Amino acid sequence: SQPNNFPAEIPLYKQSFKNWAGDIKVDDVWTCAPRSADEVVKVANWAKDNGYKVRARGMMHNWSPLTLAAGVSCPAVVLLDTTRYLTAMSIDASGPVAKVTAQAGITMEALLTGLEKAGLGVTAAPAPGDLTLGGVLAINGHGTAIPAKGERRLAGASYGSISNLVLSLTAVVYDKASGAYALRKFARNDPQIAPLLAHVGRSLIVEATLQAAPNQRLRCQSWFNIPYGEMFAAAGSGGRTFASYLDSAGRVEAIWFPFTSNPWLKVWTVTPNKPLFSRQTDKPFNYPFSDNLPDEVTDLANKILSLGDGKLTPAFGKAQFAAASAGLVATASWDLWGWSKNLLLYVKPTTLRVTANGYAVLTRRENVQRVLNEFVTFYQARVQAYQQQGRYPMNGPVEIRVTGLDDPSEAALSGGVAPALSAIRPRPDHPEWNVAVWLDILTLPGTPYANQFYREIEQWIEANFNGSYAAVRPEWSKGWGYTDQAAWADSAMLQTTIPNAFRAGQPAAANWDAAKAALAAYDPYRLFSSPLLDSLGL
Ligand SMILES: *Cc1cc2c(cc1C)nc1c(=O)[nH]c(=O)nc-1n2C[C@H](O)[C@H](O)[C@H](O)COP(=O)(O)OP(=O)(O)OC[C@H]1O[C@@H](n2cnc3c(N)ncnc32)[C@H](O)[C@@H]1O
Ligand SMILES: OC[C@H]1O[C@@](CO)(O[C@H]2O[C@H](CO)[C@@H](O)[C@H](O)[C@H]2O)[C@@H](O)[C@@H]1O
Repeated sequence: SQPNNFPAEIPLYKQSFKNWAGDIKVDDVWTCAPRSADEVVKVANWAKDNGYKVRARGMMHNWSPLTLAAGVSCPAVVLLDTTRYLTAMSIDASGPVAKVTAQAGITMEALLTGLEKAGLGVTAAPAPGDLTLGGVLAINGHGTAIPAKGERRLAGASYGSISNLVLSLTAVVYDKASGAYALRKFARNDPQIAPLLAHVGRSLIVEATLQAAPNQRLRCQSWFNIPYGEMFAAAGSGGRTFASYLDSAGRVEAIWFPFTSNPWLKVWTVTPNKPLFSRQTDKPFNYPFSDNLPDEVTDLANKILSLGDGKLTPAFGKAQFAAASAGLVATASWDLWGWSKNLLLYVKPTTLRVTANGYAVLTRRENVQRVLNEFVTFYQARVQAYQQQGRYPMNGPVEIRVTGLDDPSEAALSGGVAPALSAIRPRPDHPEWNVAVWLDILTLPGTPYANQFYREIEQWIEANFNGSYAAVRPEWSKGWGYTDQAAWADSAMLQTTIPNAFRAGQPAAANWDAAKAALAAYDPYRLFSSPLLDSLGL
């Protein structure tokens, strides 16, 4: 069924949709590539009269079904490929803090490269460069960074998600006076912007202005000689704990392969001059042996998933650790140095395709080690319980990152508001919770028992990280709300637990219900949604 009366000057065509993990694949989805923000608004106003949803089509990296659902032949949805034309950017350095305005289809690699050429950069960002700015803002995309002990924040920088850098944005919003959708610009100190800073797919952003700080030189050191029992030891310290590196450098990520002893630890340190033996790099993606999988790894993945040989999982984790550790040694990449974007961007899409769950655990900075040690202790014991039964649900690594919260005091204006729906929006009732520990576990899509295992982990995370100790919000882009059959399917999590995570500690005027109401007012025809967003009641 071809859509009727579609704007004549905007070419409409069928194009398949396939997310990065490969588990959402829809054929022949009606797609167009708007040349301008005005063309986006034309498509929205046609869609409301014709019963089609409207979603931005970025790089299709998201795991959760926020664009459209899997298994739906040729949906009543029109996708707007923002990557072709909505990519322009400009920089205004006429104030005490530089500002970059960019159309929402630009990639993070292009954005950060444009900033570098102007002497500017950001504290943290997602590891891939092949993501649109609009996709990253929609789900509070983030990297890893908190301040090292003694570090002062640079004006125009933040330790939160990319959503926290927004100073202004232009969204497609219903204008009640004219009865039509139109472009509307919002300032970061306008409370009405709050649901749009990270709208989870409930809006369409055509352009945003972000703060940018003077660019930093970073060193990025990798270590594979620290046993997980030491790295993730109980608070009570001693040794090379993950928290000791947060204090010395502030920017830390651990990737811990299954059934292996030593995680791949990456530590980024702000380092003005290149250390004597560090290798300078002037490009991003410096771990080619991680981006280009060796045959040993791809062969084991295929045996495990396609041939059902799950007992090869421990060997598979060892192969993955070998690829990372011996690969870093072969490419002389364990101690790198250069402008920030070259070290912040480090994952290409040719890496191992995996699904992942994800959670942000808000807590006091001093509690990070406890959080990590608690999660690692529970995970190891569950993995063992499953291995006892001959099951290997998790065949990818555990990944740990830590960031600040989306605290508007870090935005370079007075009265900035927190994103209403960011997973790391602050908790007014707990001013002492000032970090978020991000926890994820990766596994090949479709691995037997994965959902059942992810459900056990999710139930324990919600039970454990509670009270005045910590709180939990799901990482929107990843898996959550698990039943034994699927992710994003548990009724209690969708109807009660997640919405409550956005009411706890918040004023009624700025909580889950207020955000939902504002997004509905901005989109009365409900153009901007997918079955998951409907099931969440957002
Ligand atoms: C695949 C992947 C993703 C990823 C990652 C590593 C890989 C291999 N590492 C990440 C990380 O280090 N930190 C982080 O926070 N996220 C990481 N991700 C996830 C990624 O950031 C998100 O999935 C992001 O949304 C992907 O961007 P992309 O451009 O690919 O977006 P999409 O999948 O097509 O769309 C996702 C949702 O965003 C909406 N969207 C996209 N553009 C807009 C605009 N302009 N306006 C409003 N909404 C927009 C889509 O409609 C959809 O709802
Ligand atoms: O971050 C410094 C780095 O940026 C460059 C451009 O790539 O210079 C930019 O920033 C300088 C310092 O503010 C400015 O002098 C210059 O005008 C601006 O382009 C590099 O030359 C510099 O090493």
